[PDB]
Amino acid sequence: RVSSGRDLNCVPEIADTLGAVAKQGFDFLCMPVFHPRFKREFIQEPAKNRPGPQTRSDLLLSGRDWNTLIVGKLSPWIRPDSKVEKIRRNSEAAMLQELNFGAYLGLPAFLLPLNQEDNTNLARVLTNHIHTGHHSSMFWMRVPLVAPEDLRDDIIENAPTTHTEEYSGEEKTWMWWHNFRTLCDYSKRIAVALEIGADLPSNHVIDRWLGEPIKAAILPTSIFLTNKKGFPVLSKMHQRLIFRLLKLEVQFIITGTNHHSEKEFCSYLQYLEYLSQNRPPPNAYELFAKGYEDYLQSPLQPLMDNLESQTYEVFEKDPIKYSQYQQAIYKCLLDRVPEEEKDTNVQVLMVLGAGRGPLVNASLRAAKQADRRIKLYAVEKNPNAVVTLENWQFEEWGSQVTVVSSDMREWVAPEKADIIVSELLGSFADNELSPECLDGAQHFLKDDGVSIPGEYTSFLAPISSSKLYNEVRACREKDRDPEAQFEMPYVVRLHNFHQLSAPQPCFTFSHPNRDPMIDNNRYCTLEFPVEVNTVLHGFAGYFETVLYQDITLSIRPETHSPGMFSWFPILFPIKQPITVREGQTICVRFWRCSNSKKVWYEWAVTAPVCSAIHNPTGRSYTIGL
Amino acid sequence: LPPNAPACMERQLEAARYRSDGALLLGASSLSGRCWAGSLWLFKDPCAAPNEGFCSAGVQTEAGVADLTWVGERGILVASDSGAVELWELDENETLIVSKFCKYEHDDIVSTVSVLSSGTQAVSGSKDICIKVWDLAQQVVLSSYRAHAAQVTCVAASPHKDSVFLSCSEDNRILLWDTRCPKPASQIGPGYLPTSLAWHPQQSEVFVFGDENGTVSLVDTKSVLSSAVHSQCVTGLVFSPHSVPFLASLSEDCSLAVLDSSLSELFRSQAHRDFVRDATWSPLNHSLLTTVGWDHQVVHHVVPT
Ligand SMILES: Cn1ncc(-c2ccc3c(=O)[nH]nc(CN)c3c2)c1-c1ccc2ccccc2c1C#N
Ligand SMILES: CSC[C@H]1O[C@@H](n2cnc3c(N)ncnc32)[C@H](O)[C@@H]1O
Repeated sequence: RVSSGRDLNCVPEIADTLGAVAKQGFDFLCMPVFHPRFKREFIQEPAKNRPGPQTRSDLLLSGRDWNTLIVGKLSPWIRPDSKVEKIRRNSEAAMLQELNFGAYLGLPAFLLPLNQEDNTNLARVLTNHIHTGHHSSMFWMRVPLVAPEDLRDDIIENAPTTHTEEYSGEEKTWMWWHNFRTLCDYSKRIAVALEIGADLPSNHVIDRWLGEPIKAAILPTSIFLTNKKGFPVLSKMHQRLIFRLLKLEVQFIITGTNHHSEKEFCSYLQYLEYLSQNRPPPNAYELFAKGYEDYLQSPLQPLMDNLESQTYEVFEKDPIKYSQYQQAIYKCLLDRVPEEEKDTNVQVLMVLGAGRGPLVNASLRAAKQADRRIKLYAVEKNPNAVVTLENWQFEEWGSQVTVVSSDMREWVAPEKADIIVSELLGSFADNELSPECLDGAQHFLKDDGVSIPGEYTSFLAPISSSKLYNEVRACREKDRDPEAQFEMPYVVRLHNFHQLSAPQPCFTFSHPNRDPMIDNNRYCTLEFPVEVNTVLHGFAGYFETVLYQDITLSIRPETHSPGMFSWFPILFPIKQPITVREGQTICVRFWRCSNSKKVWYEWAVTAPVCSAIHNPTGRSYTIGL
Repeated sequence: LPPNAPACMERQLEAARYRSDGALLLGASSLSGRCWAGSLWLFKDPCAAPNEGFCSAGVQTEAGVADLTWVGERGILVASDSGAVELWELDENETLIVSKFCKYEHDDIVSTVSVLSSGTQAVSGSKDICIKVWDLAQQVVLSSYRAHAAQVTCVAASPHKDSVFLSCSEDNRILLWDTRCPKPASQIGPGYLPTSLAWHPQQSEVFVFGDENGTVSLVDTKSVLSSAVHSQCVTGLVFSPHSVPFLASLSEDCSLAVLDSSLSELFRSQAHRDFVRDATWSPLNHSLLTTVGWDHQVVHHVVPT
């Protein structure tokens, strides 16, 4: 199912028009709330005293219909940025009048054009309207992929069209939108209605709108091609853009008259439905991760906090993750116990942080298929999960598994371990203090003991996403620093965003750590080449870990463990967006800081522009030891 | 009260044109209220308009009338809000106004329309930034040009060159067209947006244009004279049928003005209380001038020659 609307600039009768639009298959209708030719004076007489009514009556539709079926449109004659002063004054009052009438109707959306570079006064009037009451109405800024002047026909003899490429000039429409929303202070109610043209611009121009709050895509009937049976279709390049937009789940809008007069008008809409049915269904991961797109979550701190029951259930609904663990345990048992010692050598396996025991079962299945004997310890400090482990141990595992309700840093093991297994990793690898926990458990690991995982590495990548910046921005709380939300990471299924560079390794830890002077503090400087123009809002974080030899877990996209639902990426924001030109290098600095009580991250951008140092002294975010 | 003629005429009178014998053609739009549509009217008695009960013929259109013009003596070409250009024709008895064709080719409101010299073709402009040349006989579009970058405000055909016509848009361009050239458009040179165009009737290379600021200018193809006639946008410019013709200018300041050859003011009428939309000179009495506006008034001015 595709949510689509019909754009019209001519509505004789609302009841008749809306009924025809609905019977064609549309969900909503874009129409003007005043007559687009009904120019109205506000200052000079006698035109200002024109008798009413000024427009249609609100009684012509039910309140439910205005709330869900109608999208308002600003009148075309309203030019708040006209160079003529009288035209500005009348446009300012008319824009307030039309906007206020839409809010009066409870309309869910209002369309406003971005058809030129200077919309400064248009932004001021809209910003004034946004701060005049408490409303949730959306404002769709109608902006084209290609400016009209850049797509006009080369039919003016003394004013030809330029043929040389203008890499930045071809991106002028994004600058129109960027400056407008920047003047409007990134208002959550201001979104983009991207208008698709007949000739798509170069991919970089289309990639500009990655991460932008696109809520609607406008497809003129003029761009639809014609097949053999006379039905409107799209070029393969247009189809490519439609599929990317279907992932953003934008609402499509059909504008223009019927240019395929033989076929009925619902032929355009049926083709959008056709393209939508012809795409791969949710592939396991996308079936699990749908609903969490761009949803900010506080990173779990399973050391400082005790995880709830259903949080462990989320961990356990990923068999691919634990079959990797089982395979890592399987290979390790064979490498430590030769065949002649299969019956005499019993390996001491210790699960450090067992939760409800998925690693314990994976260890048991590993020893079975490896045909080796193991003695199992299930260490877990969360006493609520220890209840799950001990009922398991009495009913199934038996004396082979020894449940230990203790912190692995304080537990006095009765013997040393051949293999320690742990799952203490977060989205940023070490952000749950897995190094600190395994360092404290290292003493009861044998001199030749194996730690699974053996090492892990965190990756960072600069991203562009005005929506995620706004989502972070909306996390201000009453009784703390007004900017604290920008100095803490978030676990989030990154969706509407643009990754500005290939991710690069940040922090790495090895276990066991034979080094005599163990220091988990880190300081890493990264330089990210950027081959586009964009606006930096934060850095995405991933991780890779080696369970054993070649068996790995990874959420790093280029090496993402195929079919693994566990772990969304992490997001480190920055207080202020940073403009980045093509060819410039984004240089970020990251510190892993710690004391006896807390561990935290600090980060700063040093190129092309310096940011403030974020989360200094962990004032806004720490990870409890 | 003719047959199939609406009992009530729309308030916003948009266009008024005389034909040879002196009958008055009227175009009206409903720019407010429940229904937004239009109508066409024929008044062989100009002093009876706008009263519907004393009209010669009338008919209703599905949408508003943004602009119209005669096509000969019985043809009526209409620019509809629906994106369609419509052609209506009077029957033999001139008591009905029947629709000839209704073709939806523009993607937005059709704002301006004009008939070329031969009377067999017409050019239209619309808010969809496009300009189309029409074959009135085949009821098809011959050419669709996209030279402008904003909405087209006005298109005016050359009086005697069937391939030449003017156009102005809110992209600040005034384009001289000639379909005989491989690139038919040619720009004529910072000022304010042009809003109205009028060829000179007795000079092939001379025309006048008004801007959004109230200035009427006199232009030749190659080397300017201008006068601030209005305090608001200049809506229309119509030359009189005299040997040395006068120039009637319209504006949203609710005022009519008549200018001589040097753009100097000779007459002034503030009889209208709303916008002044069209003006047409009587062919019978060359000194009489009729204007219409959104105040529903049809004023017959006596212009002192
Ligand atoms: C918010 N957050 N921070 C870390 C985690 C997480 C997720 C998976 C694992 C895991 O699989 N193993 N281990 C750990 C910790 N060591 C682990 C930690 C979550 C989490 C919480 C509930 C969910 C519910 C639905 C969808 C996603 C999640 C996410 C996400 N991603
Ligand atoms: C699988 S999520 C991490 C698991 O390890 C446990 N855990 C984390 N840190 C420690 C620790 N220091 N000692 C014991 N269990 C721990 C958590 O309580 C959870 O069950």
